[PDB]
Order: sequence, then C-alpha cells, then structure tokens
Amino acid sequence: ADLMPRVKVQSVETVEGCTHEVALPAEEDYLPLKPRVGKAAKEYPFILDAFQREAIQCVDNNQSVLVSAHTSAGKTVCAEYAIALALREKQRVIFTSPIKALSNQKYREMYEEFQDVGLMTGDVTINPTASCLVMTTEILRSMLYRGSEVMREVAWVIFDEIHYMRDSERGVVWEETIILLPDNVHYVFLSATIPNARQFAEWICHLHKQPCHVIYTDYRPTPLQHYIFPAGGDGLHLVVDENGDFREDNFNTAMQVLRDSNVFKIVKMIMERNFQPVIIFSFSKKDCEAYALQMTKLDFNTDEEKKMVEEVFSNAIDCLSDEDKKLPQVEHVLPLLKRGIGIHHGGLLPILKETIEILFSEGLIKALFATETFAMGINMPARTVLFTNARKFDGKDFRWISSGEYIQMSGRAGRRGMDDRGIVILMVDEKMSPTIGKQLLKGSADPLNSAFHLTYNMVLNLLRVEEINPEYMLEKSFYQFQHYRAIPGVVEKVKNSEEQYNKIVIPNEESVVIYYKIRQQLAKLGKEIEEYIHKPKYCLPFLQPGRLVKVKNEGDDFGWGVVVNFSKKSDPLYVVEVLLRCSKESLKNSAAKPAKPDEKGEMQVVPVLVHLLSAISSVRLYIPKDLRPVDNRQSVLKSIQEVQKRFPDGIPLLDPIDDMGIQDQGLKKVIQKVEAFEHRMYSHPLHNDPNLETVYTLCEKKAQIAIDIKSAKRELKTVLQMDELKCRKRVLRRLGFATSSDVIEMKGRVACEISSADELLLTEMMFNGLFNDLSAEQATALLSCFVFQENSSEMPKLTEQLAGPLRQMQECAKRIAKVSAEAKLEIDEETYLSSFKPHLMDVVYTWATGATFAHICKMTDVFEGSIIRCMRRLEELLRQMCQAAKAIGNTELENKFAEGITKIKRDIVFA
Ligand SMILES: Nc1ncnc2c1ncn2[C@@H]1O[C@H](COP(=O)(O)OP(=O)(O)O)[C@@H](O)[C@H]1O
Ligand SMILES: [Mg+2]
Repeated sequence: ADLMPRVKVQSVETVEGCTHEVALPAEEDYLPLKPRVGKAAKEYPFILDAFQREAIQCVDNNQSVLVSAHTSAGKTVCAEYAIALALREKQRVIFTSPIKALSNQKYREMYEEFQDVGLMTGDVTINPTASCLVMTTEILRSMLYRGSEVMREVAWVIFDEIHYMRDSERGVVWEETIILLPDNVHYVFLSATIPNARQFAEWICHLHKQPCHVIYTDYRPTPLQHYIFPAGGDGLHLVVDENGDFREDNFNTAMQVLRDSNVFKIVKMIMERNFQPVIIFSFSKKDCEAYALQMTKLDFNTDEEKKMVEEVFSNAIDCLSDEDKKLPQVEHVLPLLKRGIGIHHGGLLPILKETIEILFSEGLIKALFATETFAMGINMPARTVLFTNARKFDGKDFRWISSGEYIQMSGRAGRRGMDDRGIVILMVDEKMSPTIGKQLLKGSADPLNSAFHLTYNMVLNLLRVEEINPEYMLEKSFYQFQHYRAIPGVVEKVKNSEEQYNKIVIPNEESVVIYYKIRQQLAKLGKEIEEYIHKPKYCLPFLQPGRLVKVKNEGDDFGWGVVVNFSKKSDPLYVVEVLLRCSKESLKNSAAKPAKPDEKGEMQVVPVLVHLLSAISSVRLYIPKDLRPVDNRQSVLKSIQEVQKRFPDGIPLLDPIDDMGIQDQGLKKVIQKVEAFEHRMYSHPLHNDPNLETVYTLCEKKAQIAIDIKSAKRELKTVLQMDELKCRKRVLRRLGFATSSDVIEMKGRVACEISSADELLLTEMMFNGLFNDLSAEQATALLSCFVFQENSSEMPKLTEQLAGPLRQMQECAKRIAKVSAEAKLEIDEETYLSSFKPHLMDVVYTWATGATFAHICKMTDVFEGSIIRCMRRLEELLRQMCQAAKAIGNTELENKFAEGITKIKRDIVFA
C-alpha cells in the first residue's frame, strides 16, 4: 500500500550525564513529562545517578523507556522501579532475559525484595503465576503464541540485554516477542552502549503507536585503564589511560619488543601488588583448565578462607549422592578452589560451576580462569581481567578479538565500590598495526542490527493464529523498519540527478564521449591481455628471482618491484614474493599499502598472488640475498631506477604470443581489437586538443555520477524475505502441514508444539511410525541427535538397536532436503543429515538403563557439561513430544516419551 513509518524523535534537554530523546508518532505533539505524582514506587539505599532518575520518571509517566549504559552503571535500578509500580498498582509484570543463568540468580535477587515472583524457564516452573514472572524470551514467545492468559494483566515487559537481539540465531525470538506483545504493554529495555539506540525507539513507536524514550550515558562508575603485554617482556605497557587517551608511543614500544610461565608471572604479579581478584579469560577449555594447574604451585587463600571454601563446597555438594560426590571432577575441583584458583567452563558439572560462582562473589576465589561465555553471565565483576590470547578462532579461520568482545570482557573489571580503579591486560602474540589496536581497545560498540531468520515454527504458529499472517511479522520486523533509509535513497537520486544536469551544460558534445568509449574499451581490452599473462602456466616459469614485475591490487598500484621467489601455498592459488615499494607504515603491519606520493617510501617483501601482477618485464636485475637490512632493500630501488632512466618508454615487457610462452589460446583476438581501437583513437578528432586533460576529466564525472544515480535506483524497488516465506510455505504444503489455502492441518499443529528442535522431521518421523515399536530407551537416544550440535568427537560404535533407528532418521532427513531443494530452498543434504549428531546416542541409552554418570562420562570424550546440556534439552524435547502426541492421540507414544523423561531425570543431572 506504500504506507511507510512516520515517527519523529524530539530532543529532551538533559542535565549533564545523559542524552534523552523521545521517539513520537509524527501526528502526536510533544508534551513535557509529568513529575512524581506518586512519592516513590521503590526507594534505593544508593544515591541515584542522573540517568537513573530520568529513566525512572519515564516509568512513572507510563511511557516506555530504552536505557543504554555501561555494564557497571545502575541500569537495573530502572527494572526494579518498574517491577515496584507494577506490583504496587497490581498490574502484573514480566522480566525477560537472554540466558537462563541470568534468570536463575535474578529470580532470587528479585524474590528476596519482592517475594511475589515466579520463574518460567524450560527447566523449571516455580510460582507459575505471580505478579512478576521471570520468563526467558523463548518461553514468552511460546506463551504469546499459545494464547496463554499470563499476558492478560501484564503492562510492563522488561527486556534485559536487548543487545542480544543482534545474534542471528536468537534475534528472531526477541523481535518476534516484541511484535506479538500487545500495543497496550509499555516496555523497559536495558542495553549496553549501542550506536543505533534511537532507531529502536522509532520501531517501538511505529510498531506499538506509543513513545519509546531513549536514555544514553557513557558513565562508567570505576575508571578502567587498559594495558598490553608484549611477548618475552619484563613488563606491562600502558596502551590506554583512565582518561581513555590512546598512548601510541607506549603501544608501538610494547610492539617494538614483540619483534624480538608467562601467564604465571602476570598472575603472580597481580596478586603481590593487590590487583586481585583476576578473571583470566582464556578462549579454550583446554587452555583455561591447564593454566590453572600452573598456579596450583602457589597458595592464594588464608587458612580461615580454606575452611570457608570447605564449608561451602560440602554444603553445596551434600545434595549429590554418595557415589556421585566422588566423580572425577568433584574431587579434583575442591583442591584447586582451596588455593583460590577456579575454572569457569562449559565442560563443568553444573553444581560445581555454581559453587565456583558463589565463592567468587564471596571472595574465596582470587584468580578465576574463565571461557568467554562467563562474560555473558550475570555480575561476578573483578579488579583485573587478563586475556590469555588476543586471537579467537572463528572455525573458518583464526581472527583477532572484535572491538565488541573486548568491551564486554573488559567490563568485568572495575567493581564499583571495592575498587577505586580497574585494570585490563591483553597479551599479544602476533604483530599488530596501531590501526588494529586503536579499534580493539577504543572500539565503538557494535550497532544493534536485526537477524530475522524465518523458522517453520514462526510460519506455522502464525497460520494457526487467525488474526495474524506470517507476512505480518516480515513488515513489522526490524529488518523492514530500515525503511527509514529508502527516503534517504530517494534524496540522493533526485539531488545527484540535478547535479548531473549542472555538469551537463559544462560537458562538451558527444564527440569527446566517442573517444571516451574507445579510450575506455582499450583499457578494458588491456585488462584481458593481463588475464592471460597472470595464468600460472605462462607466468610462473617466468616469475624467476630478480625479475622486474609490476603488482596492482584493486584500486592500489604498487608499481615496479623485483621478484624474490616463486611458490605454491594456501584450483591452487600461487603466491610470489615480490619486493615492492610500500609505505614506511606498512613495515608495522601484521594489508601492505602502496607508497604515497609524498614519501619515497621503503621497499619491502609483500607476498603477492600471481593473479595481481599487471605486467611481467623482460629485465631481470640482481637481488642481494639477506634482504633484511634497510640498506639492501633500498639498494634495489636504485637498480629499478636505472632501468627506468636508461629506457624512456619504460622497462621492456615480454610479448605473450612470442617471448612469454605459447599463446595457443586466441589472445590474438583481444590483441587484434586492441590495435584498431588505438587506430580509432588519435584518428578521433578530439585527440591531444589544448586543455584536453581537463576537457576529458569532466566526461568521466558524468559517467560515474550516472553510475551512482543508476545504481541507487536499482536499490529502490521491499518484500525482502518473501521469497523465503514463499518457498517455506510450499515445503509445508507438500509435506502435509498446511492446506493450499494456507490453513494449518493436524500434521502442522503437532509441529507447533516441538519448538525446541526440528519440527518438520520429528512430526514426519512421528507419522512414519519411527518412534512406534522402539523401546523408550531407544527413543530417548534418537531425540538426542536433534539436540547435540558439537564437534571433535568420534561416533561410539552403534549396535542395531541404536544404529537402525539412526539409519531411519536419515531417510526422513534426506527426503526433507529433497522436498526443500525442489522448493528452491538452500539446504545442502549433507549438512542437514549431519546437523543431528549421533555422538552422544550411546551415552543416553546407558543413562536410561540406570548406569551412573561416571559410566556414561567414560563412554564418550565429550566434556561432562556437553552431556548435561544435551540431557535437560532432551528432557524438554521429550516434554514437547509427549504433548504433541496428545494431538494425534497416540496413547503409547505419550506414555513412552513420558516414561523416557522419568528414566533420564535422575541423580547428578537435573540436580
Ligand atoms: N548509584 C550507583 N552508582 C554506581 N553503581 C551503583 C549504584 N547503585 C548501585 N550500583 C551498583 O552497580 C550495579 C548496578 O547496575 P547493574 O545491575 O550492574 O546494571 P547492568 O547489569 O545493566 O550493567 C550493582 O553492582 C549495584 O550494586
Ligand atoms: Mg546485568
């Protein structure tokens, strides 16, 4: 209907310390907020910082608020006031958080103060009905879709960590929950620094016809000072200050040492100088645990503290069974804890990881080694954060930690009250340019950008609800609320087109354009002559050492340089090391950049792929070996220079047809045209005319301005992900889930219940009788495959009791890939059937028999924690599958799956 968002942000004057703006519908006029009609919903012992006061007042005026501030500032102060007005006026409230662990402590942190609280997480329902219900975002989405009544009395939904909407996988759940939520509800959003905070406000203003205020402060309660440890270095160096200033001088020095037990010295130093507590963030479970055993050589705890650790560990581990209290981890973790040394990793049994968390808060662990995700976990802030590496593997390739990652993990430094200041240390193992360090340490926080991925649970559930259609979510989605730039695209199109018209009177007649095409086509034909020269059959025999070759990147010309070697590394791609002039700055780089016109620059060895060589020259010149010294590298410049002085036209070049090699391929045809175009040029009347250089330059601007105008017009159709819904709707109709008129069918309504896993395969397998005629023990293992997505494991040999079911899951999985392909979906059959992993299948059947976890832990190499996560996720899948069978009324299946939940739910898991 071509109806687009019409929302205006109006600035609200702010006392020093906050930026307050108010997103409002354009039609609605701005009225200043009313003040404190009620004396106080809640009273805080602490003296409120200015941002807290402006945000709370918005809660008071029943106007929605979005808060962005650093992780030690009092963002929660805003959540607790909202919960207080809600409990006071009796309106029900919900707190929704990204991870379950934030919720389990937050239920308790909220329960003590309020005591009319409930927890809704898949693992547990406590006080299922209460005025304040802590719901994970995932259960809210289920509840909103299920037509549950808990959302009837809610007028405040508190979305903590809305900056977790960015992730592709769970970003749909937050965006979906906000759209499904009624326009009546007012929402308080708690986020860390986000550059695009205003846009989020405009979404909740357009989406819910209300004002979403935005409060932004850069306040950090405890100043953080950033440090870097060069390898093999006596001391730490101050790269960044409390004032935030970047010290390049020290950073290059710290770097300078880098050109030419390490953790133990840094940890020991921190402890001696009272920089404790230190969270050492290692990127691997193998590195973190192994590092701790290094510090076992030192005792960091008092004798009184050791008794307190023993009293806490045993009170905590009393819950476990006597055979269970002797598991290989339980015995081993206590000694490390006594010394003040702790491990926080996802390979940990859950009861132990919570004990480590309670002790660190209580001060009984003074050096905690943690994997990154402890960062996502609530609180547990420290004085010093130490990074055992500056690079984290992305699976496809190893990469430096993103600016955003340093900002989260560095913010666990600076306890607000105990520490006057906070200290952050990075250990760098590879050369880094100042440009990388300025971004990693001083990086602006990542923008909050949508990752709306359509899921069959999204399409199927929306078909069930009568009022809404799957397409509704697409239009109200954050991804289609970037409609805010279409109006900008139009402003450039008209403005640029008017500019072309002012240029058109200045531009000359089409006769110059005719030359431009002949000049441009000859350049285009020229690139084709180069494509043949780069070919590894002809170029490589000729890329001998000492040769004069010219290297050009995209938009960068390095110019003449002398080859040092010929080699194959990384259709194979061949790498030639060509000495090329490069900026004196490129010496610092770990990406080498061509010398600027200002400086002569310094020659250096830049690995160059053969594909980048513009030209190969028939002049080979001497390269001194030991090209390390600045004098030897610069000497070649004088030698390449004499070749340029001796020859006026330029260095001679080897003709591909004769000197370079056998051009059996018809380059003669590209060359045949090249000469004629040169003949067409020059013969063209406008050749070498007086003031031609300026006369021709204008012609280029008009062409490129047209390119800019033409290109922008292509990007201005809408309907961005409709092809995916269209293809996804077709797979559902074919498989049997929905009718051709888009009405859900009973096969479909079962899949709406299985939202913890692949709804399509499990509902289709359920129909083909796969689950039927299988012992509950066999069924529990097969459903595990859906909820295990790890790696670096070898399948335990599977007997026909467990392999035969697996061979049959694949057949349904192969069909779903095939129906998906004929539906123009992007599924690759191999990944889909491999997505479900059979690695932990024999560790779930053995658990079903009644074997203790220790037998189970031995059967597979997986860390104890991967087994616990798979098992509670399996208990839910079983719970979702048993409800699904109610719809089809299969009595055995509902009981068989319910039998499975009882057999699996035992001992240390589900503690
Ligand atoms: N006025 C205040 N200034 C600074 N810190 C405060 C203040 N009041 C409470 N705090 C402390 O700061 C934290 C409150 O903010 P927090 O819950 O960390 O927000 P978020 O988790 O959203 O970053 C808690 O440690 C709290 O005890
Ligand atoms: Mg928090």
